[PDB]
Amino acid sequence: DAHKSEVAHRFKDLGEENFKALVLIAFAQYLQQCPFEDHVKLVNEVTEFAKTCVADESAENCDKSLHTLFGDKLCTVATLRETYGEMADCCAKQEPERNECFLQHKDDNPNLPRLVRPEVDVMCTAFHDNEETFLKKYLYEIARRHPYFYAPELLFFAKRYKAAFTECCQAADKAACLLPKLDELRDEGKASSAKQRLKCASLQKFGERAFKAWAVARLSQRFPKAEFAEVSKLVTDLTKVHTECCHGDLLECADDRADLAKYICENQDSISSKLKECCEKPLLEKSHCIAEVENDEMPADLPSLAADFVESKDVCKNYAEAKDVFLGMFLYEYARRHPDYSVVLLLRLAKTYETTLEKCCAAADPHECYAKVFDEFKPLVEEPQNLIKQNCELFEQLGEYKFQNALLVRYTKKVPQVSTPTLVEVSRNLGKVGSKCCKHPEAKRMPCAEDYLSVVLNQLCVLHEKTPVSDRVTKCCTESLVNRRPCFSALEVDETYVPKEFNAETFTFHADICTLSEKERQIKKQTALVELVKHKPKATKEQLKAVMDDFAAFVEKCCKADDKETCFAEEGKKLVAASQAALG
Ligand SMILES: c1ccc(CN(Cc2ccccn2)Cc2cccc(-c3ccccn3)n2)nc1
Ligand SMILES: CCCCCCCCCCCCCCCC(=O)O
Ligand SMILES: CCCCCCCCCCCCCCCC(=O)O
Ligand SMILES: CCCCCCCCCCCCCCCC(=O)O
Ligand SMILES: CCCCCCCCCCCCCCCC(=O)O
Ligand SMILES: CCCCCCCCCCCCCCCC(=O)O
Ligand SMILES: CCCCCCCCCCCCCCCC(=O)O
Ligand SMILES: CCCCCCCCCCCCCCCC(=O)O
Ligand SMILES: [Cl-]
Ligand SMILES: [Cl-]
Ligand SMILES: [Cl-]
Ligand SMILES: [Cl-]
Ligand SMILES: [Cl-]
Ligand SMILES: [Cl-]
Ligand SMILES: [Cl-]
Ligand SMILES: [Cl-]
Ligand SMILES: [Cl-]
Ligand SMILES: [Cl-]
Ligand SMILES: [Cl-]
Ligand SMILES: [Cl-]
Ligand SMILES: [Cl-]
Ligand SMILES: [Cl-]
Ligand SMILES: [Cl-]
Ligand SMILES: [Cl-]
Ligand SMILES: [Fe+3]
Ligand SMILES: [Fe+3]
Ligand SMILES: [Fe+3]
Ligand SMILES: [Fe+3]
Ligand SMILES: [Fe+3]
Repeated sequence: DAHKSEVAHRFKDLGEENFKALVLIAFAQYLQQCPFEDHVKLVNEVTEFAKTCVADESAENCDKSLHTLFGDKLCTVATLRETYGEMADCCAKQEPERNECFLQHKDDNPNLPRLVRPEVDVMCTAFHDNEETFLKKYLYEIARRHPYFYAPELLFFAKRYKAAFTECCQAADKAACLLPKLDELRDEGKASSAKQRLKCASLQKFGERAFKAWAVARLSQRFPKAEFAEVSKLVTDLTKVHTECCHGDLLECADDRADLAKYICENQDSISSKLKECCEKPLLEKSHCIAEVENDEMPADLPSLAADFVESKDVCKNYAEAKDVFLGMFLYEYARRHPDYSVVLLLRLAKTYETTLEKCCAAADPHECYAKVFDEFKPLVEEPQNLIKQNCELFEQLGEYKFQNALLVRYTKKVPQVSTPTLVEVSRNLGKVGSKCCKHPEAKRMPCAEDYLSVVLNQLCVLHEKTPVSDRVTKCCTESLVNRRPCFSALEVDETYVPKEFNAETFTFHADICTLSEKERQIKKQTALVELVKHKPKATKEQLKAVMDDFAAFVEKCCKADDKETCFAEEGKKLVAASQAALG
């Protein structure tokens, strides 16, 4: 029906190197606790066998589906019963139940130590002696910690990491080049892991119609020179894709992804003209590239949306004829015109239209009833543009670090009850969001913000369901996609909070504060700022500036000083004592 040998088709399709790396990521995600060692033979054997099928597709065993091959290898591991336990009982089953059985014993978050990043001298020296082992061991370590991370995407990050190593490992200050590049693409790797978990939960926590409206909006921004009927074809295929990808089967998700890229690339002309570099790329990178394509230009003279949606007499019956399709046509016309909008803003608008149409298409004079609906959109539009305008001018006046401290005070007062490391991690993340996004002009600021906020805001919510501390954070995390952010933006100062018991040790500073990296230094300052607010919640902004002003003096005096360890302990007891009286 399909190819005679699946393994051969994919070996020639991918190439040996991509095949080897991808086979290893798959077994790494399924047998996370086995030594690096075991996987390298497993991949070698899988790769020896695949080559025999490239030579002869009618050779031994080459006609079994890759799924069969995959489980067959998993069950040859002899430690499977002792190390994986009930995961070995899946071998008692036959296909297709066996694969579906291995599928649900993938361990979302297993118990592995956090990888400690060795020094730049020792990384570069290791990358030289054995490039292969260095890069593949780290692929194994990351895949065993991220079992649901799409394998092709993990391979793309590994190739970027390799690029950093090949370039920065032959420089004068290797660390000056390597470290920012590993921080950038580790935060990127953490941000992409979060997008993947968010979308899958979004699928089911808000509904398919909410999801389907999301993708209608997004696809209309990306492809404005395309018909609503092409867009809604693509929305439907994409929902199939995401549904089997979130389910977890790598092969099933990758086939579905490739077929969609092949379709998109055949029907380029009716879709978008920004699409020729991705379609000349190999099968593996095709959908990767199409996923990240720039928005096509909007058709030049587009009419006002008020004809089809306000002034036409037929709106109320075209709507009631097929309510959702009409709302999706509203959504597509509004979106193709506004790639400067966040998707969720466009969903607020379509939902506001919708709420106005059920009210107004019951009236006698509906056109009279809804002639101010388009007026209604504009404060919805104004709200996020303005808190962006406001927060990017703050960032511009304070620089990243001082802006992050502004946010620390803001969110500690809003939600005092949160752990102080978490307050620091999130206010540090938001400041990086402002650094990334405020470098766009206004026309691209709102998509940027939603792109990064939605992962920060979801990582915050998965953390909260685990260790709950605030009902007002539970509220916002359980609301509709469209109300998630405006809920957070509406959190006010907890005026029911009781100040924290003052603890002396938490505001004393030893001699290490000088000998620390620029990062760690800031972290310990920010940790104390939080605990200062947690103890002085009704401190004013000016009082706080005095307390942090005198503190900053206190470090610069007892760090240029010939005796460090004793100016800190004495000029600090005075600071703690002066601060307690300045506040209160
Ligand atoms: C890792 C992380 C993020 C991305 C997203 N990519 C979109 C893109 C646009 C055109 C062609 C391929 N990828 C942007 C980008 C930046 C740097 C490298 C690559 C890349 C290189 C090879 C394969 C896949 N990606 N990609 N890719 C890999
Ligand atoms: C702590 C950083 C260690 C150095 C990086 C190792 C370079 C090769 C790694 C291959 C796969 C990398 C995928 C990382 C994604 C993530 O950070 O979640
Ligand atoms: C024992 C064999 C198991 C491994 C089988 C090889 C499968 C390689 C991974 C398939 C994805 C390749 C195409 C990517 C699809 C896409 O996202 O465009
Ligand atoms: C990783 C995105 C899905 C897989 C790629 C299949 C073909 C490209 C799809 C382009 C859609 C661009 C918008 C982002 C996807 C979304 O709406 O969630
Ligand atoms: C066939 C495409 C579907 C189009 C549906 C358009 C509906 C517009 C209303 C916006 C809904 C987004 C918010 C979801 C709220 C919810 O379902 O709880
Ligand atoms: C400008 C980004 C960094 C700012 C850090 C804290 C303030 C975040 C609020 C700004 C963006 C809000 C709009 C997001 C998308 C939407 O809800 O439509
Ligand atoms: C478990 C973690 C709890 C963290 C909750 C504290 C709130 C931190 C800030 C998140 C809201 C940011 C989005 C809107 C920005 C704004 O208007 O301030
Ligand atoms: C009740 C008061 C207790 C004593 C408080 C002592 C001072 C704590 C200061 C911690 C905030 C650090 C501010 C960093 C700003 C900067 O780097 O200039
Ligand atoms: Cl093919
Ligand atoms: Cl060399
Ligand atoms: Cl050499
Ligand atoms: Cl990092
Ligand atoms: Cl996650
Ligand atoms: Cl999403
Ligand atoms: Cl699989
Ligand atoms: Cl490229
Ligand atoms: Cl009229
Ligand atoms: Cl219609
Ligand atoms: Cl407009
Ligand atoms: Cl625009
Ligand atoms: Cl009118
Ligand atoms: Cl917490
Ligand atoms: Cl602006
Ligand atoms: Cl977070
Ligand atoms: Fe060499
Ligand atoms: Fe890429
Ligand atoms: Fe009129
Ligand atoms: Fe959001
Ligand atoms: Fe001490």
